Amino acid sequence: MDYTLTRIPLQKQEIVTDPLEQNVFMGKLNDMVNWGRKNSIWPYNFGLSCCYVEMVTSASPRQADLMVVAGTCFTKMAPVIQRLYDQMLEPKWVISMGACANSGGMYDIYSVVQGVDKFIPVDVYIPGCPPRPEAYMQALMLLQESIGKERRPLSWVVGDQGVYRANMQSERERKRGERIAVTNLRTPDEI
Amino acid sequence: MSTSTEVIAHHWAFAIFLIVAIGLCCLMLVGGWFLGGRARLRLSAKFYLVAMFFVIFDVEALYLFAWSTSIRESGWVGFVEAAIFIFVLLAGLVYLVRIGALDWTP
Amino acid sequence: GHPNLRRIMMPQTWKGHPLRKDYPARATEFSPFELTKAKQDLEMEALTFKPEEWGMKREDFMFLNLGHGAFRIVLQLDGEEIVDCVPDIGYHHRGAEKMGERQSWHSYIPYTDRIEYLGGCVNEMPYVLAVEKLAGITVP
Amino acid sequence: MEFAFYICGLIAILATLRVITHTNPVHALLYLIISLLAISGVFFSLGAYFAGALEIIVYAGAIMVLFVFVVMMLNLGGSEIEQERQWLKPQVWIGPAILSAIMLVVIVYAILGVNDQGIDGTPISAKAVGITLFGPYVLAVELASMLLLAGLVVAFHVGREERAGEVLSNRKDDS
Amino acid sequence: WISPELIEILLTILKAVVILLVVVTCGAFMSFGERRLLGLFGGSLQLVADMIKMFFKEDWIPKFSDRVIFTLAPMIAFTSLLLAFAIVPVSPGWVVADLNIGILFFLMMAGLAVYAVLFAGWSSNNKYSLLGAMRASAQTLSYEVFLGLSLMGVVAQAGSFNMTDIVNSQAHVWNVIPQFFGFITFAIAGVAVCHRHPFDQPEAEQELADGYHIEYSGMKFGLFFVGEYIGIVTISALMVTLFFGGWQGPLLPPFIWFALKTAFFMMMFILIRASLPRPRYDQVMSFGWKICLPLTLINLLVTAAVILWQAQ
Ligand code: SF4
Repeated sequence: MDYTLTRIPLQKQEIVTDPLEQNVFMGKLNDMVNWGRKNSIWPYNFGLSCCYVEMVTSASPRQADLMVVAGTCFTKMAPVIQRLYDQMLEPKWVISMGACANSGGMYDIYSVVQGVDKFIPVDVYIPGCPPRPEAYMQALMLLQESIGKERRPLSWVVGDQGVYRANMQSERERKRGERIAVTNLRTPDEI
Repeated sequence: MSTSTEVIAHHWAFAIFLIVAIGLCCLMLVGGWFLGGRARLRLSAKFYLVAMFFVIFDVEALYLFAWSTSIRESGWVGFVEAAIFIFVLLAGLVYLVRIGALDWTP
Repeated sequence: GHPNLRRIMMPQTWKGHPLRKDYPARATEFSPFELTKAKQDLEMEALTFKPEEWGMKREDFMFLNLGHGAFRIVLQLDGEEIVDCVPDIGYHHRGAEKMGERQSWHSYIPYTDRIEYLGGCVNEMPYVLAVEKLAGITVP
Repeated sequence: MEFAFYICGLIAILATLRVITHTNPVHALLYLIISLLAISGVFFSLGAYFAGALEIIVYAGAIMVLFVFVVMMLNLGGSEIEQERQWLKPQVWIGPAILSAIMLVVIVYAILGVNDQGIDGTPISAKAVGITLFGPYVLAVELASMLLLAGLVVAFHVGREERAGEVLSNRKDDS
Repeated sequence: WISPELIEILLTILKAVVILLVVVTCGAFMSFGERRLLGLFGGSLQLVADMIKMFFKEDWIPKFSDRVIFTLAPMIAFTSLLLAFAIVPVSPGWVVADLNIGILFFLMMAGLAVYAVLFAGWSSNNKYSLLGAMRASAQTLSYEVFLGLSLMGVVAQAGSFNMTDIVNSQAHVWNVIPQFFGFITFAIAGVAVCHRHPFDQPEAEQELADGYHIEYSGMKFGLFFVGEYIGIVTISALMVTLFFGGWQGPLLPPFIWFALKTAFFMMMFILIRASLPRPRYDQVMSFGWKICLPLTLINLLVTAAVILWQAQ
């Protein structure tokens, strides 16, 4: 599969192939780096209104290399979100909980930013008013797969200084067979 | 000494242990820095009080450090002088308790 | 005759009045330039702090912003002991009333759930009862 | 083990020289800590094991701790003196250094000419220091205990706040 | 250029590197076990994965701070309690420091350990972290003031500082049963100096104070973590070799016995972590002065009296 390269929201992205198909020691060492980043993921759960309390039932910044934006994107708190995003250190990943972080999410009104997609890049989205903790966990597995298939610069001195994000197959196309092949459901008149 | 061919081995092991622990920490910090890729007021006086308690009782402790090695070479007169040393030490300690310097009370 | 009469739900750099009928109840285009102005303002909030707009008394007194929900509360310090405080609110403003002027009588029920998330159904009770009072409905 | 003594003495001289002519006091205290470490290495090189042990246990473990406590406590950064840089000027630095160099020259003239058997091995264990310290020096340890008690009493009497809280402003004369 | 003396000294060097690597590995294994047997109230490769992540992260140096002491505080927190382990014997012929001052060196390392917290508080340009480092340093001073006396109990019972002399004076009875007060005071002092769980986050009782562990990222915070864990495992090793039988056992090999007793102390530390809740700051100070220091002074007096009573 093919990747997008980001190199030094308004920047340009181009869709190229991975540089590992062009050395054999670099291939396994990059695999070990991606494995280490995938297995040990430290989250920074941002404290917002009513998705943050939902994932409570499921640390300080700059040691957590991952931000989970939970609640509604208020215009007063959006600079706080971006500032806390630039606090964290590369590599960093973003998981959006709820419709309010993906989009405006039932609030298309003056005081709500239409998602954090307007100002920070998001790696994984989760749809819907408050998602279950199992949905957050499955998003963690999906992002672990995305991190495990990546090509980041191993050092800032020697090597290609560009980040390669993989074009994953979308979950609606992958799970299309098991979703369309659903015949019957339980009636809502029982428990 | 540098001639007993076993304690000199222990000295070499001790020095190499120190320098290779320092080198391991330095190389760990070097690996952290190199690899990864880039992108008025005043505290109190109670802290001073407890640190002064630490240093004063630490010197009054180093006296017992020296005493504890020669505790059997010295006789009962050494026990008597160490007993009155510990007695005046505990008198100062209970003075600090009863006055109130030793409590925090937030 | 009102002390420190200022905006409490919206920031001070807000032009219009939201609950007025001529104010459009839609999210406008998100310009990053305005967000960078607000980020720079947040960077110099403690540097250019003027305790006269907040309704504060102007050497012990130290002014700090102390960041259930999350909200800032400014604090005036005599050492550790605290003498004045104006809790800065409006950081969680969703415009429930202005959307109440937008949604119908039936589509506003989730918005009545989302004002207090721990209550929920308790919070959609009063809207439903007032709507039934408007419609003249006596429920069984 | 004389090479270790020479290296420790040289880096102790250099460390205290950087202590004297530094701007902010935290790095000065760090250089004094490594100077005390070098002095302890000198102590170990001369068979005074208990002396170097007490040097890093107490002198580099309690005194510098107290200095760092005060520095980080009243939030001094060397300010309002470090903008002057008065000790990096000839009219302040030339005079007293010349006077102290004259003192050094006459005292090392006094050092030379003395007979020298030389430093030998046979390190002085802490057991012998314990025997002597609680032998002919009973009054030494009792009156040093009273000395430490007196120092504790004085610095408690002087360096107590009598106010409340773990944060206090630098109010003039404490109201 | 092969000579038997060169072979012996190179074998001693190899033994020193082996014991260093095994104590670092066992500290990391303590970290992995503290992750494992806390959740119940192979998986070991997550440790290597976490190390790989912390190696392959962008470092931070704060633009208002100074580099040298900010990067030197994790050096202190790691290596001070690392070289505190050099004095501990694991076998009749597997020690790396047979010096005369056998436990005073640990006292030097424990005295130098507070400079890591102090330098972290000063270098981290944050007044809340500075206040938290002040509180933590005050705690570890007030609880390390009696560490020396709790160890002088064992030294007075044995008669010398050297660890071989301790483990040879424990040849008939282990030191835990004549000096249990010294044992509990040394355990509490070792927990508090190491900044373990009951004496952890002293900034929790205040909101103008934050932890000194903040403003570090990546390998510096990782160094703080592994330095705390080598400190707790060398405190376990010191406790067993000073109160239990150092490498002493009926049938199993001496190094196997020492490792088993050290891990036994590690599981005891996990248990006391799981059991005792966090006290607040005021009883921590009140206990660590009022109950801890007179008790170890009285313990020293009583052990002096009993070793001078049976003086033959
Ligand atoms: S998606 Fe629902 S639960 Fe989550 S922040 Fe929005 S309104 Fe709250």
